[PDB]
Amino acid sequence: KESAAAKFERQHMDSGNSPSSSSTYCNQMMRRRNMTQGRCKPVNTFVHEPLVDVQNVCFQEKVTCKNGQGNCYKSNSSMHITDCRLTNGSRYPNCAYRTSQKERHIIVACEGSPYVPVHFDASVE
Amino acid sequence: KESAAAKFERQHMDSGNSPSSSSTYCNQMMRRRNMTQGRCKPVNTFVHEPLVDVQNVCFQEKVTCKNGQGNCYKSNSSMHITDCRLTNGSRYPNCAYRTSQKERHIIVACEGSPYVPVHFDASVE
Repeated sequence: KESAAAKFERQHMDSGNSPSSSSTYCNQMMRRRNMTQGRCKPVNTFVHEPLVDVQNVCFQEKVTCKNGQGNCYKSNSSMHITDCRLTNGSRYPNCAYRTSQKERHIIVACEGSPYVPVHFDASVE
Repeated sequence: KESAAAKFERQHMDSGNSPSSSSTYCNQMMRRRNMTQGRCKPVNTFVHEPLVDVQNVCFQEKVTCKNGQGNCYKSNSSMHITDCRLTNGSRYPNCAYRTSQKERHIIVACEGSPYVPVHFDASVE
């Protein structure tokens, strides 16, 4: 006989585990996008939104870049993103990464003609 | 020779894929947690926070339940959760699910002594 509380834990609790925690998404993508050729890139963010929506950010709210230099813009809305963080140290070659999918407003630096994104400055919060 | 615009796309863009969309998390957990016996439970949500944090919700904001009846409470903070939803066409016994990780405030119905969660009412979108 399963208690009401017990059923809740079976059906809804999975503390400490998540689709991100066991995902090899960052391992595969950091390698696929050539960020593991010379050295294991320390940190990186992937944006899961249509390209035109990210490009449109260049014409949204103008904010100061993190280091104060350049022209940065913040997205009108939160976007789907994934943070990739090299884990356990070194070992370049083996580039091991912690995958963290989330939703955050992003800030990118834009430049050129057309005025497009050239640098991912940061995710907000 | 790679333009900065192209480098931004290579390093930060991944419009059609993500840790969640390529995750078998729900396919495995829905089965492992007994929600694919007899029929494929259509929708389910897993919470990845420590049990005590979810249990503590029973002492947070008292709200009217959204989908059921009883005594519901909404978490003061957002929590890491995962929505599992049957893909269209999935057919018993092999239940196929779309995995979707995110952060949302949750609403649970509580009862008993100790006063603990017995139902997952909804996530606040």
